Amino acid sequence: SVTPQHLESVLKELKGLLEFLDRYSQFEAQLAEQFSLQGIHQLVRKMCQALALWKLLCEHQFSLVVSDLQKELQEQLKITTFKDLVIRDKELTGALTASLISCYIRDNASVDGISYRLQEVCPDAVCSKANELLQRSRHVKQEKERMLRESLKEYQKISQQVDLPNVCAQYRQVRFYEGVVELCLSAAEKKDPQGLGLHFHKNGEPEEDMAGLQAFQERLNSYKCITDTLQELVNQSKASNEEAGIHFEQMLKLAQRSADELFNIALFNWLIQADLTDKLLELNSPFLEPHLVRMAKLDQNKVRYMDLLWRYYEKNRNFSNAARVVAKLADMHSPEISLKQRLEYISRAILSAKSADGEFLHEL
Amino acid sequence: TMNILFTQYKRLKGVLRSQARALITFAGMIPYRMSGDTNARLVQMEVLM
Repeated sequence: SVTPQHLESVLKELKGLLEFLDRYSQFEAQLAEQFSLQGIHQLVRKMCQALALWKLLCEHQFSLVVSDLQKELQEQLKITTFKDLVIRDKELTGALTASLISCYIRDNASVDGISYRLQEVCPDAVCSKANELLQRSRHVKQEKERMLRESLKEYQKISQQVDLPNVCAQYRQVRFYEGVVELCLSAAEKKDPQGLGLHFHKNGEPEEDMAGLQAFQERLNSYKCITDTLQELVNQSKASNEEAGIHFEQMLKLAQRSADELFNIALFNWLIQADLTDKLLELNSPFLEPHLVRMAKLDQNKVRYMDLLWRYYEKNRNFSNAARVVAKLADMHSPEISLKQRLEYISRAILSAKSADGEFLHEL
Repeated sequence: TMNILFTQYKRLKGVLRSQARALITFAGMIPYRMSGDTNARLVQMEVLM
Protein backbone atom coordinates (compact mmCIF):
# COMPACT_ATOMS: atom_id res chain seq x y z
CA SER A 1 0.00 0.00 0.00
CA VAL A 2 2.86 2.39 0.81
CA THR A 3 5.74 2.93 -1.58
CA PRO A 4 9.21 2.85 -0.02
CA GLN A 5 9.68 6.58 0.55
CA HIS A 6 6.70 7.36 2.78
CA LEU A 7 7.70 4.28 4.77
CA GLU A 8 11.27 5.58 5.00
CA SER A 9 10.21 8.98 6.33
CA VAL A 10 7.79 7.29 8.73
CA LEU A 11 10.54 4.95 9.92
CA LYS A 12 12.70 8.04 10.37
CA GLU A 13 10.22 9.74 12.70
CA LEU A 14 9.51 6.37 14.36
CA LYS A 15 13.12 5.40 15.05
CA GLY A 16 13.56 8.94 16.34
CA LEU A 17 10.77 8.33 18.84
CA LEU A 18 12.47 5.01 19.63
CA GLU A 19 15.73 6.85 20.30
CA PHE A 20 13.89 9.15 22.70
CA LEU A 21 12.28 6.19 24.47
CA ASP A 22 15.54 4.27 24.85
CA ARG A 23 17.34 7.40 26.06
CA TYR A 24 14.79 8.33 28.74
CA SER A 25 13.65 4.81 29.72
CA GLN A 26 15.66 4.94 32.95
CA PHE A 27 13.86 8.04 34.28
CA GLU A 28 -0.14 0.78 41.21
CA ALA A 29 0.02 3.88 39.02
CA GLN A 30 3.68 3.93 37.98
CA LEU A 31 3.83 0.21 37.20
CA ALA A 32 0.65 0.67 35.16
CA GLU A 33 2.22 3.40 33.03
CA GLN A 34 5.26 1.13 32.80
CA PHE A 35 3.15 -1.68 31.34
CA SER A 36 1.52 0.75 28.90
CA LEU A 37 4.89 2.18 27.82
CA GLN A 38 6.30 -1.34 27.42
CA GLY A 39 3.38 -2.23 25.16
CA ILE A 40 3.88 0.98 23.19
CA HIS A 41 7.60 0.26 22.79
CA GLN A 42 7.19 -3.35 21.69
CA LEU A 43 4.48 -2.33 19.23
CA VAL A 44 6.83 0.38 17.97
CA ARG A 45 9.54 -2.20 17.32
CA LYS A 46 7.00 -4.37 15.49
CA MET A 47 5.89 -1.34 13.45
CA CYS A 48 9.42 -0.26 12.50
CA GLN A 49 10.16 -3.77 11.28
CA ALA A 50 6.78 -3.98 9.54
CA LEU A 51 7.14 -0.73 7.60
CA ALA A 52 10.70 -1.68 6.68
CA LEU A 53 9.30 -4.95 5.31
CA TRP A 54 6.52 -3.18 3.40
CA LYS A 55 9.06 -0.90 1.75
CA LEU A 56 11.21 -3.97 1.09
CA LEU A 57 8.37 -5.67 -0.78
CA CYS A 58 7.31 -2.54 -2.67
CA GLU A 59 10.92 -2.06 -3.82
CA HIS A 60 10.76 -5.61 -5.27
CA GLN A 61 7.60 -5.47 -7.45
CA PHE A 62 4.98 -5.90 -4.74
CA SER A 63 2.25 -6.76 -7.26
CA LEU A 64 4.18 -9.75 -8.60
CA VAL A 65 5.24 -10.93 -5.12
CA VAL A 66 1.76 -11.02 -3.61
CA SER A 67 0.37 -12.18 -6.95
CA ASP A 68 2.08 -15.47 -6.12
CA LEU A 69 0.36 -15.50 -2.72
CA GLN A 70 -2.84 -17.48 -2.33
CA LYS A 71 -6.00 -15.88 -3.70
CA GLU A 72 -7.61 -16.27 -0.30
CA LEU A 73 -4.51 -14.65 1.21
CA GLN A 74 -4.82 -11.86 -1.36
CA GLU A 75 -8.45 -11.22 -0.46
CA GLN A 76 -7.52 -11.25 3.23
CA LEU A 77 -4.83 -8.72 2.37
CA LYS A 78 -7.62 -6.66 0.82
CA ILE A 79 -9.56 -6.69 4.11
CA THR A 80 -6.54 -6.30 6.40
CA THR A 81 -5.81 -2.94 7.98
CA PHE A 82 -2.13 -2.60 8.77
CA LYS A 83 -2.99 -2.33 12.46
CA ASP A 84 -4.27 -5.90 12.24
CA LEU A 85 -1.17 -6.65 10.16
CA VAL A 86 1.25 -5.64 12.91
CA ILE A 87 -0.86 -6.78 15.85
CA ARG A 88 -2.55 -10.06 14.93
CA ASP A 89 -1.82 -11.55 11.49
CA LYS A 90 1.80 -12.64 11.60
CA GLU A 91 0.58 -15.23 9.09
CA LEU A 92 0.15 -12.68 6.29
CA THR A 93 3.61 -11.37 7.18
CA GLY A 94 5.28 -14.77 6.98
CA ALA A 95 3.29 -15.49 3.82
CA LEU A 96 4.32 -12.30 2.02
CA THR A 97 7.91 -12.94 3.13
CA ALA A 98 7.76 -16.47 1.75
CA SER A 99 6.16 -15.09 -1.42
CA LEU A 100 9.04 -12.66 -2.02
CA ILE A 101 11.69 -15.27 -1.21
CA SER A 102 9.82 -17.56 -3.62
CA CYS A 103 9.81 -14.94 -6.38
CA TYR A 104 13.58 -14.77 -5.89
CA ILE A 105 14.06 -18.55 -5.73
CA ARG A 106 12.04 -19.07 -8.91
CA ASP A 107 14.00 -16.29 -10.62
CA ASN A 108 17.12 -18.37 -9.76
CA ALA A 109 18.92 -15.44 -8.16
CA SER A 110 21.02 -15.91 -5.04
CA VAL A 111 18.89 -15.60 -1.92
CA ASP A 112 21.69 -14.48 0.41
CA GLY A 113 21.27 -10.79 -0.40
CA ILE A 114 17.51 -10.67 0.13
CA SER A 115 18.08 -12.82 3.22
CA TYR A 116 20.52 -10.35 4.77
CA ARG A 117 18.11 -7.55 3.85
CA LEU A 118 15.28 -9.32 5.69
CA GLN A 119 17.47 -10.12 8.71
CA GLU A 120 18.46 -6.44 8.84
CA VAL A 121 14.98 -5.00 8.32
CA CYS A 122 12.57 -7.39 10.10
CA PRO A 123 14.44 -10.16 11.95
CA ASP A 124 14.08 -17.58 6.62
CA ALA A 125 17.55 -16.53 5.50
CA VAL A 126 19.07 -20.02 5.42
CA CYS A 127 15.75 -21.36 4.18
CA SER A 128 15.80 -18.97 1.21
CA LYS A 129 19.46 -19.83 0.54
CA ALA A 130 18.75 -23.56 0.49
CA ASN A 131 15.72 -22.92 -1.72
CA GLU A 132 17.90 -21.06 -4.22
CA LEU A 133 20.52 -23.80 -4.17
CA LEU A 134 17.94 -26.50 -4.85
CA GLN A 135 16.03 -24.63 -7.56
CA ARG A 136 19.30 -23.81 -9.31
CA SER A 137 20.35 -27.46 -9.07
CA ARG A 138 17.75 -28.05 -11.81
CA HIS A 139 19.61 -25.79 -14.28
CA VAL A 140 23.21 -26.89 -13.61
CA LYS A 141 27.28 -34.30 -14.20
CA GLN A 142 29.72 -34.50 -11.28
CA GLU A 143 29.10 -30.92 -10.14
CA LYS A 144 25.34 -31.35 -10.47
CA GLU A 145 25.54 -34.38 -8.19
CA ARG A 146 27.71 -32.47 -5.71
CA MET A 147 25.24 -29.57 -5.50
CA LEU A 148 22.42 -32.12 -5.18
CA ARG A 149 24.13 -33.76 -2.19
CA GLU A 150 24.70 -30.33 -0.63
CA SER A 151 21.05 -29.33 -1.06
CA LEU A 152 20.18 -32.74 0.40
CA LYS A 153 22.19 -32.06 3.55
CA GLU A 154 20.64 -28.58 3.76
CA TYR A 155 17.02 -29.71 3.42
CA GLN A 156 17.52 -32.64 5.80
CA LYS A 157 18.97 -30.21 8.35
CA ILE A 158 15.52 -28.57 8.51
CA SER A 159 13.61 -31.84 7.97
CA GLN A 160 10.84 -30.79 10.38
CA GLN A 161 9.05 -28.24 8.16
CA VAL A 162 10.47 -29.06 4.72
CA ASP A 163 7.72 -29.46 2.13
CA LEU A 164 8.60 -33.08 1.37
CA PRO A 165 6.34 -33.37 -1.72
CA ASN A 166 7.81 -30.37 -3.57
CA VAL A 167 11.39 -31.11 -2.48
CA CYS A 168 11.12 -34.73 -3.61
CA ALA A 169 9.44 -33.54 -6.81
CA GLN A 170 12.34 -31.26 -7.72
CA TYR A 171 14.64 -34.13 -6.74
CA ARG A 172 12.68 -36.26 -9.21
CA GLN A 173 13.08 -33.65 -11.95
CA VAL A 174 16.90 -33.95 -11.77
CA ARG A 175 16.88 -37.78 -11.44
CA PHE A 176 18.36 -37.25 -7.96
CA TYR A 177 16.25 -40.03 -6.48
CA GLU A 178 18.73 -40.79 -3.68
CA GLY A 179 17.93 -37.29 -2.47
CA VAL A 180 14.22 -38.07 -2.26
CA VAL A 181 15.00 -41.31 -0.43
CA GLU A 182 17.37 -39.93 2.20
CA LEU A 183 15.16 -36.88 2.69
CA CYS A 184 12.04 -38.99 3.17
CA LEU A 185 13.74 -41.17 5.77
CA SER A 186 15.38 -38.22 7.53
CA ALA A 187 12.06 -36.38 7.70
CA ALA A 188 10.46 -39.52 9.11
CA GLU A 189 13.11 -39.99 11.78
CA LYS A 190 13.25 -36.33 12.82
CA LYS A 191 9.46 -36.01 12.73
CA ASP A 192 8.92 -38.77 15.32
CA PRO A 193 12.23 -38.53 17.20
CA GLN A 194 11.17 -41.12 19.81
CA GLY A 195 9.47 -43.69 17.56
CA LEU A 196 6.05 -43.50 19.21
CA GLY A 197 4.61 -44.82 15.95
CA LEU A 198 6.66 -48.01 16.16
CA HIS A 199 5.44 -48.67 19.71
CA PHE A 200 1.87 -47.96 18.61
CA HIS A 201 2.01 -50.31 15.63
CA LYS A 202 3.81 -52.91 17.74
CA ASN A 203 1.21 -52.61 20.49
CA GLY A 204 -1.35 -53.54 17.84
CA GLU A 205 -2.15 -49.92 16.90
CA PRO A 206 -4.40 -49.84 19.98
CA GLU A 207 -6.90 -47.05 19.48
CA GLU A 208 -6.05 -45.22 22.72
CA ASP A 209 -2.57 -44.13 21.59
CA MET A 210 -3.37 -40.89 19.79
CA ALA A 211 0.29 -39.86 19.91
CA GLY A 212 1.55 -43.19 18.61
CA LEU A 213 -1.04 -43.14 15.84
CA GLN A 214 -0.08 -39.56 15.00
CA ALA A 215 3.66 -40.19 14.80
CA PHE A 216 3.00 -43.27 12.69
CA GLN A 217 0.85 -41.17 10.36
CA GLU A 218 3.60 -38.56 10.02
CA ARG A 219 6.19 -41.22 9.25
CA LEU A 220 3.67 -42.54 6.71
CA ASN A 221 3.39 -39.11 5.10
CA SER A 222 7.19 -38.96 4.91
CA TYR A 223 7.37 -42.42 3.32
CA LYS A 224 4.58 -41.49 0.90
CA CYS A 225 7.18 -39.42 -0.93
CA ILE A 226 9.45 -42.37 -1.72
CA THR A 227 6.33 -44.40 -2.46
CA ASP A 228 5.13 -41.92 -5.07
CA THR A 229 8.62 -41.65 -6.56
CA LEU A 230 8.86 -45.42 -6.96
CA GLN A 231 5.32 -45.58 -8.34
CA GLU A 232 6.10 -42.96 -10.97
CA LEU A 233 9.31 -44.81 -11.81
CA VAL A 234 7.45 -48.08 -12.30
CA ASN A 235 4.59 -46.48 -14.25
CA GLN A 236 6.99 -44.79 -16.66
CA SER A 237 8.79 -48.14 -16.63
CA LYS A 238 5.67 -49.77 -18.07
CA ALA A 239 4.55 -47.02 -20.49
CA SER A 240 11.51 -44.21 -20.50
CA ASN A 241 10.47 -47.78 -19.70
CA GLU A 242 13.78 -49.33 -18.66
CA GLU A 243 15.19 -46.05 -17.36
CA ALA A 244 12.31 -45.44 -14.95
CA GLY A 245 12.49 -49.15 -14.19
CA ILE A 246 16.10 -48.82 -13.08
CA HIS A 247 14.83 -45.82 -11.13
CA PHE A 248 12.37 -48.15 -9.41
CA GLU A 249 15.02 -50.81 -8.77
CA GLN A 250 17.48 -48.27 -7.36
CA MET A 251 14.77 -46.67 -5.23
CA LEU A 252 13.75 -50.04 -3.80
CA LYS A 253 17.28 -51.35 -3.24
CA LEU A 254 17.78 -48.11 -1.37
CA ALA A 255 14.59 -48.50 0.68
CA GLN A 256 15.74 -52.04 1.49
CA ARG A 257 18.51 -50.61 3.65
CA SER A 258 15.74 -49.01 5.74
CA ALA A 259 15.63 -50.22 9.33
CA ASP A 260 12.23 -48.76 10.27
CA GLU A 261 10.17 -51.85 11.12
CA LEU A 262 6.90 -50.04 10.50
CA PHE A 263 8.40 -48.93 7.19
CA ASN A 264 9.20 -52.51 6.19
CA ILE A 265 5.63 -53.39 7.19
CA ALA A 266 4.14 -50.62 5.08
CA LEU A 267 6.43 -51.50 2.18
CA PHE A 268 5.17 -55.07 2.39
CA ASN A 269 1.59 -53.84 2.47
CA TRP A 270 2.15 -51.72 -0.63
CA LEU A 271 4.09 -54.35 -2.55
CA ILE A 272 1.47 -57.03 -1.91
CA GLN A 273 -1.12 -54.43 -2.81
CA ALA A 274 1.18 -53.79 -5.78
CA ASP A 275 1.07 -57.51 -6.69
CA LEU A 276 4.87 -57.72 -6.96
CA THR A 277 5.02 -60.95 -4.94
CA ASP A 278 8.20 -61.91 -6.80
CA LYS A 279 10.03 -58.81 -5.58
CA LEU A 280 8.46 -59.72 -2.24
CA LEU A 281 10.33 -63.01 -2.21
CA GLU A 282 13.32 -61.10 -3.63
CA LEU A 283 14.25 -58.78 -0.72
CA ASN A 284 15.48 -59.57 2.80
CA SER A 285 13.34 -58.21 5.63
CA PRO A 286 13.00 -59.37 9.25
CA PHE A 287 9.36 -58.41 9.74
CA LEU A 288 8.07 -60.18 6.64
CA GLU A 289 7.92 -63.48 8.48
CA PRO A 290 6.40 -61.71 11.48
CA HIS A 291 4.07 -59.43 9.52
CA LEU A 292 3.10 -62.47 7.50
CA VAL A 293 2.19 -64.74 10.42
CA ARG A 294 0.41 -61.83 12.08
CA MET A 295 -1.73 -60.90 9.08
CA ALA A 296 -2.36 -64.57 8.33
CA LYS A 297 -3.81 -65.08 11.78
CA LEU A 298 -5.55 -61.70 11.81
CA ASP A 299 -6.84 -60.81 8.34
CA GLN A 300 -9.60 -63.48 8.09
CA ASN A 301 -8.81 -63.57 4.36
CA LYS A 302 -5.93 -65.80 5.29
CA VAL A 303 -5.72 -67.79 2.04
CA ARG A 304 -3.58 -65.20 0.28
CA TYR A 305 -1.23 -64.68 3.20
CA MET A 306 -0.81 -68.38 3.94
CA ASP A 307 -0.01 -69.24 0.35
CA LEU A 308 2.57 -66.46 0.28
CA LEU A 309 3.94 -67.85 3.53
CA TRP A 310 4.47 -71.35 2.21
CA ARG A 311 6.18 -69.72 -0.75
CA TYR A 312 8.52 -67.49 1.24
CA TYR A 313 9.47 -70.26 3.65
CA GLU A 314 10.23 -72.46 0.65
CA LYS A 315 12.48 -69.80 -0.86
CA ASN A 316 14.23 -69.82 2.50
CA ARG A 317 14.50 -73.64 2.25
CA ASN A 318 12.60 -74.02 5.55
CA PHE A 319 10.96 -77.16 4.26
CA SER A 320 8.85 -78.34 7.20
CA ASN A 321 7.62 -74.87 8.09
CA ALA A 322 6.29 -74.08 4.63
CA ALA A 323 5.00 -77.63 4.75
CA ARG A 324 2.78 -77.09 7.77
CA VAL A 325 1.73 -73.77 6.29
CA VAL A 326 0.38 -75.26 3.10
CA ALA A 327 -1.06 -78.10 5.16
CA LYS A 328 -3.32 -75.82 7.13
CA LEU A 329 -4.03 -73.88 3.94
CA ALA A 330 -5.52 -77.02 2.49
CA ASP A 331 -7.36 -78.25 5.56
CA MET A 332 -9.05 -74.87 6.03
CA HIS A 333 -12.82 -74.99 5.80
CA SER A 334 -13.46 -72.16 3.33
CA PRO A 335 -15.57 -71.77 0.17
CA GLU A 336 -12.63 -70.27 -1.75
CA ILE A 337 -10.83 -73.65 -2.02
CA SER A 338 -11.99 -76.31 -4.46
CA LEU A 339 -11.06 -79.96 -4.06
CA LYS A 340 -8.52 -79.66 -6.85
CA GLN A 341 -6.37 -76.98 -5.25
CA ARG A 342 -6.72 -78.83 -1.95
CA LEU A 343 -5.24 -82.05 -3.28
CA GLU A 344 -2.61 -80.14 -5.25
CA TYR A 345 -1.57 -78.52 -2.01
CA ILE A 346 -1.49 -81.84 -0.11
CA SER A 347 0.76 -83.05 -2.89
CA ARG A 348 3.12 -80.10 -2.61
CA ALA A 349 2.95 -80.92 1.09
CA ILE A 350 4.11 -84.53 0.96
CA LEU A 351 6.75 -83.37 -1.51
CA SER A 352 8.11 -80.67 0.76
CA ALA A 353 7.89 -83.23 3.56
CA LYS A 354 10.23 -85.74 1.97
CA SER A 355 12.41 -82.72 1.23
CA ALA A 356 7.94 -85.88 14.55
CA ASP A 357 7.69 -84.96 10.89
CA GLY A 358 7.24 -88.69 10.41
CA GLU A 359 4.00 -88.35 12.33
CA PHE A 360 2.85 -85.46 10.12
CA LEU A 361 3.58 -87.78 7.23
CA HIS A 362 1.59 -90.63 8.78
CA GLU A 363 -1.34 -88.34 9.36
CA LEU A 364 -1.24 -86.89 5.85
CA THR B 1 10.06 -84.74 -18.13
CA MET B 2 9.97 -81.93 -15.61
CA ASN B 3 13.49 -80.81 -16.53
CA ILE B 4 12.32 -80.49 -20.12
CA LEU B 5 9.14 -78.56 -19.36
CA PHE B 6 11.25 -76.41 -17.07
CA THR B 7 13.57 -75.60 -19.94
CA GLN B 8 10.42 -74.85 -21.92
CA TYR B 9 9.33 -72.13 -19.53
CA LYS B 10 13.00 -71.13 -19.54
CA ARG B 11 13.18 -70.47 -23.27
CA LEU B 12 9.70 -68.97 -23.23
CA LYS B 13 11.14 -66.71 -20.54
CA GLY B 14 14.78 -66.27 -21.56
CA VAL B 15 -0.20 -74.47 -19.79
CA LEU B 16 3.35 -75.33 -18.81
CA ARG B 17 2.20 -74.40 -15.33
CA SER B 18 -0.88 -76.64 -15.34
CA GLN B 19 1.15 -79.47 -16.83
CA ALA B 20 3.80 -79.13 -14.11
CA ARG B 21 0.93 -79.21 -11.64
CA ALA B 22 -0.32 -82.48 -13.05
CA LEU B 23 3.18 -83.93 -12.71
CA ILE B 24 3.64 -82.85 -9.10
CA THR B 25 0.22 -84.17 -8.15
CA PHE B 26 1.13 -87.45 -9.78
CA ALA B 27 4.30 -87.59 -7.70
CA GLY B 28 2.19 -87.11 -4.62
CA MET B 29 -0.49 -89.71 -5.20
CA ILE B 30 2.00 -92.36 -6.31
CA PRO B 31 1.90 -95.43 -4.02
CA TYR B 32 5.67 -95.83 -4.15
CA ARG B 33 8.38 -94.06 -2.19
CA MET B 34 10.37 -92.28 -4.80
CA SER B 35 13.88 -91.45 -3.69
CA GLY B 36 14.56 -88.39 -1.59
CA ASP B 37 16.75 -86.18 -3.77
CA THR B 38 14.20 -86.99 -6.44
CA ASN B 39 11.49 -85.28 -4.42
CA ALA B 40 13.97 -82.51 -3.74
CA ARG B 41 14.58 -81.60 -7.36
CA LEU B 42 10.88 -82.01 -8.13
CA VAL B 43 9.70 -79.56 -5.48
CA GLN B 44 12.49 -77.05 -6.13
CA MET B 45 11.92 -76.84 -9.88
CA GLU B 46 8.14 -76.78 -9.43
CA VAL B 47 8.74 -73.69 -7.32
CA LEU B 48 11.24 -71.92 -9.56
CA MET B 49 8.60 -71.29 -12.24
